[PDB]
Amino acid sequence: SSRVIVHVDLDCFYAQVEMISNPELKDKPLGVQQKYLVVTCNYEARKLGVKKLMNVRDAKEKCPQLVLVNGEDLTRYREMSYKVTELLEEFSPVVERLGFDENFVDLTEMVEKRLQQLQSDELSAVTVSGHVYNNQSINLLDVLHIRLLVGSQIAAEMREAMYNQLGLTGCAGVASNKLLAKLVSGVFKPNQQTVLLPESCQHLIHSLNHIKEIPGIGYKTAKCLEALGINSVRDLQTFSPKILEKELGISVAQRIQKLSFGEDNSPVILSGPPQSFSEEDSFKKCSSEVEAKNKIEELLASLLNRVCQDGRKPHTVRLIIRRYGRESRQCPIPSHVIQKDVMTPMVDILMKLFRNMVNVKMPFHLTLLSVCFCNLK
DNA sequence: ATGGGTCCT
DNA sequence: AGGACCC
Ligand SMILES: Cc1cn([C@H]2C[C@H](O)[C@@H](COP(=O)(O)OP(=O)(O)OP(=O)(O)O)O2)c(=O)[nH]c1=O
Ligand SMILES: [Mg+2]
Ligand SMILES: [Mg+2]
Repeated sequence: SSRVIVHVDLDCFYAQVEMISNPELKDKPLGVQQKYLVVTCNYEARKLGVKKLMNVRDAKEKCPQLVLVNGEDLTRYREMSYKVTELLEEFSPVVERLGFDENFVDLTEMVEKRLQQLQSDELSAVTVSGHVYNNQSINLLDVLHIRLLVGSQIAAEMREAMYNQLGLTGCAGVASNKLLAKLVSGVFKPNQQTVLLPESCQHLIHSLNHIKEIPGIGYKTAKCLEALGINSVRDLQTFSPKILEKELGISVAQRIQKLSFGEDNSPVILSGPPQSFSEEDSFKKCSSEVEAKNKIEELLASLLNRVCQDGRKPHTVRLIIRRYGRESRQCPIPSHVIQKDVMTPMVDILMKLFRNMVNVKMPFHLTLLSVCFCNLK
């Protein structure tokens, strides 16, 4: 009801992982490269004009000193990612992952247990750790301010444990819901944290300049909104609910308009172990079924290596292509395959899936291949 | 875009 | 299967 949520966001995650592995890159401008893309870079490269998801040409022209490491193989980032979520689950077991480098934790039971243990004089007494959003004055007689401040202390303990046990730096935002925790975690970067008091909530949401900056409003929704003349957070706040419902549907319209007021009642959900494992490769051109099979075989072998080490097994396989969005075909994995030479029965499954989507007697042009193990039991 | 993930329809 | 969203 009245919650205290923390959002944890690792600093330049892949680059942090690469710098830890090779402390020779730690003092140097660093970009993590995938194909032609600099997906992320350290804060030294960001100074020199390098931005995330920048073209490798644009980056090294903007920064000739820029060291590049290849981050196509996600193995090590994925491993570090789970170490961070496991560490946070020791604080409170209900930790929600968002991608590889973000976690939400509902701190509210932890805050209340800590509060129960303090005396009268000990409230006097309670102090923030890190920044207060908008430099708002704390009122220690306001129980909501008190609970949020205890939230900030837990957030700092979390960041200190991540640093002490894992070597990782990150930001945290503490607020009354997920939306606001996530929006506030980014106010001071890198390696800082911020707490949002209730009175400054409107200030945070109106500080955004693009409607797409709201988590939950993506590329297609934003473009839709733009067509409707909705550009600021206030435009969306004040736009006719009826016209919005008609344009985007009851569900999207009501959720995002709620989000435009800073309102978000979604619970922090326990992510637990993953729902799926997948491996992807992208390329300029694939036009031969023989090469496609070879491609699919490599993706398989990596997937089987992961299958596997978590211990539990997938009950369905999916193959995703991109021609020239995506197309896919899935089917169950036979139970005699599941109990785990698996490779040779597995590839024929995938090629049958391939040939259903791709008429191989007719010239084709693929730019992506992806195998997914899902429906784990 | 890359190389992943999520849940809903 | 596809389509939104998130990183
Ligand atoms: C958005 C995005 C992220 N990523 C990866 C690279 C990032 O290191 C990791 C976390 O993403 P982000 O948190 O968005 O970025 P970051 O941790 O690199 O930098 P920041 O300090 O601003 O938080 O996810 C992709 O590979 N492709 C993408 O499109
Ligand atoms: Mg970020
Ligand atoms: Mg990050």
